[PDB]
Amino acid sequence: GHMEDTYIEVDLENQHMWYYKDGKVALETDIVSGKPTTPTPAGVFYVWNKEEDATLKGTNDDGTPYESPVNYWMPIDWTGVGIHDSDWQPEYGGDLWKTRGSHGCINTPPSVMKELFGMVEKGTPVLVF
Repeated sequence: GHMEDTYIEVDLENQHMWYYKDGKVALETDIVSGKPTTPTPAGVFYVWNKEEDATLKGTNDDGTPYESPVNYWMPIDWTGVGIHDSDWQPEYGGDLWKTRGSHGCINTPPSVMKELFGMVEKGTPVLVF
Protein backbone atom coordinates (compact mmCIF):
# COMPACT_ATOMS: atom_id res chain seq x y z
CA GLY A 1 0.00 0.00 0.00
CA HIS A 2 2.06 2.84 -1.38
CA MET A 3 0.94 4.68 -4.48
CA GLU A 4 -1.39 3.31 -7.13
CA ASP A 5 1.17 2.44 -9.78
CA THR A 6 2.03 -0.95 -11.03
CA TYR A 7 5.35 -1.90 -9.54
CA ILE A 8 7.14 -4.16 -7.19
CA GLU A 9 6.97 -3.45 -3.45
CA VAL A 10 9.03 -4.10 -0.40
CA ASP A 11 8.56 -3.39 3.22
CA LEU A 12 11.74 -3.35 5.22
CA GLU A 13 9.98 -3.23 8.53
CA ASN A 14 7.84 -6.27 7.95
CA GLN A 15 10.40 -7.63 5.50
CA HIS A 16 7.94 -8.38 2.74
CA MET A 17 8.21 -7.82 -0.99
CA TRP A 18 5.15 -7.56 -3.18
CA TYR A 19 4.26 -7.08 -6.77
CA TYR A 20 1.73 -4.39 -7.20
CA LYS A 21 -0.48 -4.25 -10.13
CA ASP A 22 -3.88 -2.77 -10.48
CA GLY A 23 -3.12 -1.24 -7.19
CA LYS A 24 -3.28 -4.67 -5.78
CA VAL A 25 -0.64 -7.31 -5.37
CA ALA A 26 0.25 -9.77 -7.86
CA LEU A 27 2.88 -11.12 -5.64
CA GLU A 28 3.93 -11.10 -1.99
CA THR A 29 6.71 -12.70 -0.13
CA ASP A 30 8.84 -12.29 2.88
CA ILE A 31 12.28 -10.93 2.35
CA VAL A 32 15.38 -9.66 4.04
CA SER A 33 16.96 -6.44 2.91
CA GLY A 34 19.34 -3.70 3.86
CA LYS A 35 21.36 -5.05 6.82
CA PRO A 36 22.11 -2.39 9.46
CA THR A 37 25.50 -1.61 7.91
CA THR A 38 24.15 -1.21 4.38
CA PRO A 39 20.40 -0.65 4.65
CA THR A 40 17.79 -0.28 1.99
CA PRO A 41 16.89 3.19 0.71
CA ALA A 42 13.09 3.19 0.35
CA GLY A 43 11.42 5.44 -2.17
CA VAL A 44 10.59 5.02 -5.80
CA PHE A 45 12.63 2.40 -7.53
CA TYR A 46 12.62 0.96 -11.05
CA VAL A 47 14.33 -1.98 -12.62
CA TRP A 48 16.84 -0.81 -15.19
CA ASN A 49 18.10 -4.24 -16.07
CA LYS A 50 17.16 -7.86 -15.87
CA GLU A 51 19.85 -10.12 -14.66
CA GLU A 52 19.42 -13.80 -14.65
CA ASP A 53 21.88 -16.23 -13.25
CA ALA A 54 23.55 -13.02 -12.37
CA THR A 55 26.06 -12.09 -9.82
CA LEU A 56 25.34 -9.25 -7.57
CA LYS A 57 28.12 -7.42 -6.02
CA GLY A 58 28.72 -4.42 -3.97
CA THR A 59 30.75 -2.46 -1.61
CA ASN A 60 30.16 -3.55 1.86
CA ASP A 61 29.69 -1.17 4.74
CA ASP A 62 33.48 -1.28 4.64
CA GLY A 63 33.82 -0.65 0.99
CA THR A 64 34.61 -4.20 0.26
CA PRO A 65 33.12 -5.79 -2.75
CA TYR A 66 30.92 -8.72 -2.26
CA GLU A 67 28.61 -10.88 -4.30
CA SER A 68 25.21 -12.34 -4.48
CA PRO A 69 24.92 -15.35 -6.82
CA VAL A 70 21.50 -14.81 -8.10
CA ASN A 71 19.26 -16.48 -10.59
CA TYR A 72 16.92 -13.59 -10.89
CA TRP A 73 18.10 -10.03 -10.48
CA MET A 74 16.26 -6.85 -11.01
CA PRO A 75 18.44 -3.79 -10.18
CA ILE A 76 16.69 -0.55 -9.47
CA ASP A 77 19.61 1.55 -8.27
CA TRP A 78 23.25 2.00 -9.33
CA THR A 79 24.67 1.11 -5.93
CA GLY A 80 23.49 -2.38 -6.43
CA VAL A 81 20.01 -2.37 -5.07
CA GLY A 82 17.13 -4.23 -6.59
CA ILE A 83 14.99 -7.30 -6.27
CA HIS A 84 16.59 -10.74 -6.33
CA ASP A 85 16.11 -14.35 -5.60
CA SER A 86 18.14 -15.52 -2.69
CA ASP A 87 18.79 -19.17 -2.48
CA TRP A 88 22.05 -18.93 -0.53
CA GLN A 89 20.01 -16.91 1.88
CA PRO A 90 17.11 -19.07 2.60
CA GLU A 91 15.34 -16.90 5.12
CA TYR A 92 12.73 -14.18 4.74
CA GLY A 93 10.66 -12.32 7.25
CA GLY A 94 10.86 -10.17 10.36
CA ASP A 95 14.11 -8.41 10.65
CA LEU A 96 16.57 -10.84 9.40
CA TRP A 97 18.50 -8.24 7.52
CA LYS A 98 20.23 -7.34 10.75
CA THR A 99 21.91 -10.66 10.87
CA ARG A 100 21.56 -12.00 7.37
CA GLY A 101 23.42 -9.14 5.83
CA SER A 102 21.69 -8.05 2.60
CA HIS A 103 23.20 -4.75 1.37
CA GLY A 104 20.16 -2.85 0.25
CA CYS A 105 19.27 -5.85 -1.80
CA ILE A 106 15.97 -7.55 -1.18
CA ASN A 107 16.23 -11.24 -0.43
CA THR A 108 13.26 -12.68 -2.31
CA PRO A 109 12.71 -16.43 -2.23
CA PRO A 110 14.14 -18.19 -5.31
CA SER A 111 10.86 -19.77 -6.06
CA VAL A 112 8.78 -16.64 -5.48
CA MET A 113 11.32 -14.43 -7.21
CA LYS A 114 10.56 -16.63 -10.19
CA GLU A 115 7.00 -15.60 -9.81
CA LEU A 116 8.05 -12.11 -9.50
CA PHE A 117 10.78 -12.03 -12.09
CA GLY A 118 8.13 -14.01 -13.84
CA MET A 119 5.76 -11.00 -13.68
CA VAL A 120 8.23 -8.18 -13.62
CA GLU A 121 10.79 -7.10 -16.02
CA LYS A 122 12.34 -3.82 -16.79
CA GLY A 123 10.18 -0.87 -17.02
CA THR A 124 8.44 -1.84 -13.83
CA PRO A 125 9.19 0.04 -10.68
CA VAL A 126 9.94 -1.41 -7.37
CA LEU A 127 9.23 -0.17 -3.95
CA VAL A 128 10.79 -0.47 -0.62
CA PHE A 129 9.73 1.33 2.56
